[PDB]
Parts: sequence; C-alpha cells; structure tokens
Amino acid sequence: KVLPKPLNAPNVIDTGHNFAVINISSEPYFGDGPIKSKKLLYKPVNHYEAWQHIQVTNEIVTLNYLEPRTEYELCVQLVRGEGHPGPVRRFTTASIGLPPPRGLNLLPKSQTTLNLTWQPIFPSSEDDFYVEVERRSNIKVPGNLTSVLLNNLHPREQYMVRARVNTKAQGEWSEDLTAWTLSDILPPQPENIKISNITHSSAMISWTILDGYSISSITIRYKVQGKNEDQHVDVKIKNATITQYQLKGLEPETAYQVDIFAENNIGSSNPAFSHELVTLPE
Amino acid sequence: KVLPKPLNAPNVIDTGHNFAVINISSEPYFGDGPIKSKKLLYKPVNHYEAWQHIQVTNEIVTLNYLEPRTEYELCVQLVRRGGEGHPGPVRRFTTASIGLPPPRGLNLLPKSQTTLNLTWQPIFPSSEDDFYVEVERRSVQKSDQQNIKVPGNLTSVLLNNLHPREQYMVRARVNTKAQGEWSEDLTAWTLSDILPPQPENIKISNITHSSAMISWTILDGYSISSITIRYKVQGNEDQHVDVKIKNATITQYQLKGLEPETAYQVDIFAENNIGSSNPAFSHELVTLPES
Repeated sequence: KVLPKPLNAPNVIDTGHNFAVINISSEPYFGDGPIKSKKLLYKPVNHYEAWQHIQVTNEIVTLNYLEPRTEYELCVQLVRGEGHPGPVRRFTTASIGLPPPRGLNLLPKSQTTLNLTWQPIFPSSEDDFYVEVERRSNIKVPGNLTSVLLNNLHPREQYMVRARVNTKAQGEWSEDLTAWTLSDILPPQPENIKISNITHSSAMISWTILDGYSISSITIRYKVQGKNEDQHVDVKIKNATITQYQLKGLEPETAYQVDIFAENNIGSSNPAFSHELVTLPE
Repeated sequence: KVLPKPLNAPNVIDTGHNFAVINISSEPYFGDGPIKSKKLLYKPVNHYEAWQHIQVTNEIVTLNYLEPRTEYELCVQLVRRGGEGHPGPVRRFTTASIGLPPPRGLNLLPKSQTTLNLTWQPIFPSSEDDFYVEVERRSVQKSDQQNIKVPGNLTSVLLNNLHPREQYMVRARVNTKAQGEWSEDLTAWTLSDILPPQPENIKISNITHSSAMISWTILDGYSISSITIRYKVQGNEDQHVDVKIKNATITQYQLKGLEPETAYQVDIFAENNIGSSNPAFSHELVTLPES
C-alpha cells in the first residue's frame, strides 16, 4: 500500500505582514486512501530550526504570529503511517511601514539651495527602498543616498521639509524640518538692548535678534569711555541662540561704550549700541 | 553854495540773510563841499513805514538786523560844512535766503512690492523764491542712496524701482539756493512678495478656570497687518471664535470667559498683502476646574 502524497503544492490565498492564509491542497493525492490526518509543515527560509506543523481538519488554514517580509516554505504530509511531503510552496509576507530616517538635518547651502541629510539606513528586510522627500507647498532619491539638494529656491525664505522611507509599503512621515535660505542682504541690528545687574565689577547685558537673516554670529564690543583709548574687547558668540551675557572683570565707577553686532553670510549689521554702562563705586 | 548830492547809487558789496555791507558812494557829488556828515537811508520795499537812517563816518557801513529774502532800497543824503541836500540815486538789493524747514505732514506709505509713496502738505513759504523738494532714499545702513529732485508744486513722489520685503529710510528737505533742513528719517517696508511665516514662540500661561494669556512672536518685514486667534472647544463643532487683531504690534492677548475643566484648540494666523500664514497650533489650552 503506497502512502498517499498530494499532487499540487499548497496555495497562498491571502498574505499579511504577520499572517499567511493557506489552502494546503491535500487532495488530490497519489496513492491509496483513505486519509485520516492532514499535516501542514511550515518554516521560515534560512532559519536553522525544525519545521513547525499543524493538523488541518479541512483544506483552509491560517498561519498567524508571523514576521514581516520573511519568506516561508510550505509542504503537506498525509497519513493513510506518514507519507512523503507534497510539492513545496514558498511565499513572502508583506512589508510594514518603515520609520523615517535618523539624524535628519536641513541646512542652507546657498541663497537658493537647501541640503537635507540623514543617517545611513539599515532596514530589517532586504526590500529595495527609496526616500521620499516633501517640500511643504516631491522628489524621489535613491535609497543608497544620505543627502538631497533642494535647488532653485528664493533668498531669505523659510521652508518646511519632511521625509519618509518607501519600500512597497509607504513609510511614516518625519516631523517637519524648518530652515532658511541664506540672506541676500546685511542683517538688522540686535534689538531690545537692556543692561542689568550693574556691580563695581560686572554687568548683565541682553538683546534679541530678528529671525530670517541667517544670523550666525554675534559680536559684543565694549571699551572704556574715552576719546583716547588704545584697547577694546571683542567677545565673539558663534551660537546666535545665546541672547544674554555676563560682563565680568570691569573697573569700578567707570563708564563703558558697549556695541552689539550681528553677522551673516553677507556681512555685519549696524551697531546696536547701548546708552552708557557705568559701574558702581567700590 | 548849492547843496551837495551824490551822483552814483550806493553799492552793495556783500549780502547775507540778516546783514548787508554797503559802499554808500558819497563821493563824487554835485554841488559844493566840504562834507560835515553823510547819512544812509534805507527801507524794506512794500512796507508802509518811514525810512530808517544811519550816520556813516566814512564810506563803508554794515546794515544789521535785516530780514531774509527781503528787497530793500537805499539812498544817501549829505550835509555840508556851512542843510541836508537831495537824496542820491536809489540802489535796490535783496537779502539772501535762509534754509527752510522740512515739509510738514510727511508720510511714507508702501504702494506695492517695489514702490513707496512719499507725501507732504502743500508748502507756503515765507518768501517768494522758486523752490524744490529734495528726497533722499537710503537703506538702514545708508547704502545705495538715491537723491531725486521734485518740483516744489508737487506734494507726492513715487519712489519705485525697489525690492520686496526690504526696509528704506526716506527724508526730505525744501531747497532754494539755500539748502533746507533735513526732515527726520521716515522708515517703511516694501510690500511682501510671499506669504508670511506663521507666528512663533507661542506661549500659553496664567491658566485659570476661566482664562489664559496667549503670547506669540511674528517676523518683522512681511507687511503683516492683522493677527487672527481662532479657538474652539476640542471636539465637529457647531461654533468657533475668531479674535481679530488689527494692530500687528500686539504680541499678547488675554482670553477670557472660558469654561472650567475643558480643552480648547487654539490657532494663530498672520495676515499680509499676499494672504494668510499657516496656522500656529497649540493643544495646550486646558483650564482649571471651578476650584
């Protein structure tokens, strides 16, 4: 009595990202009936492990608890003991959405050009991928790239850009990245110049700058009041987010001339001078 | 003894706006000398009043206390050593102009992305010189200065050929041959060519059960003329409220009359000549309970 063995490989009916629905194609078989038990054997390809299995009452079965984008192999055994496995079916599960690229940075390269960069990407699957970049009013860049040049923009403009990673699935959008093109003109001077916490040795100085002019740096020049002074002091603040400063080491009962500048890709601003800093006796 | 009278008119040799230097031209004369005293008579033309007079010891006198751009007439009388003779020929001269004050009601207003219009009240000067208006356009750093002269019968000058979203300093003065006083600088922005950035630095503080204080920052230079604060109860909704602020210098706002223990969706917009900005959202408006 020849042990029965299916004619056709199992058929995949519906595939998800975590589940596969299979028609095991038990019948028709070759050999002698009747059949008292049908077994579907399944296993992720290139995984060194024993085959998993379940008994199938009928013809249709759903494999749950699967992994994304994984290829699985399927075959069926029938019992009249156990016979030879039928033809093998291979299928791959579905892609899930990828999170946006890491270390996203949008930076000015010119007055008409922004550069968007991200960290190199290592997916959990061998999907072919590209990055979709959206300027918020679309350009598709090959996934082997980590930088995209956004051209033909206008000087002194503010742009918002987001990205996502596309395979077959569509990716999760990044949060917007806001950046400015470089300025075409000199920056405006610092504003709201107040001086507080005067001592005999020190004083606090604060200001605000206007956004939109690519102000990358701030110079605070101070100097003892005289028509005859051989020395002045330039403090150079290369991070234009700092908006206050403690002046220390001054001379008591002394009048100072304080000037505050702001610079960008074009040049410096006019002096935002302050009405006199005069330290206290002692 | 035929009474002595000068033959030439006095000569004006220097001229200011408040003074005149005169050679009285006493000699040569007609008649019989010698000369005991010389007298220069002078008067503002078209002034119904008596002639003023000054004694001149020698030949050169300096008339002070004069008025700007005023026509005067001069003549000289002589006394001999042994009364007063005929006045000599008359010399007319006009004093010099002083610098006029700047135009009044000065106003600089943006008309387009590339045009500013400068206006002023019609000018009625204290003299009758042919005058003009000089308009000086500079940048904030006083870079590309452009001077334009406009005929004095005009009250408006269009300063086109500029650039969108830029600031310009404009001052004016009224000139004759005497240069006028420069007016105070007027600064104005050209109209935007693009939509305004959304307001930023949005802060919601002083939360109560009834209110809150919304602060924000907008960017100068985009010709932003209005601010819209739109808030609804978080939920579709059958109603919402639009606070409309026409003074774009207001950066705070006190929302009042708010239901206790409730969540609001607050959006803030910026409006200019091109249109409206993207909304500046905040889900952060959640009041405190009646307690």
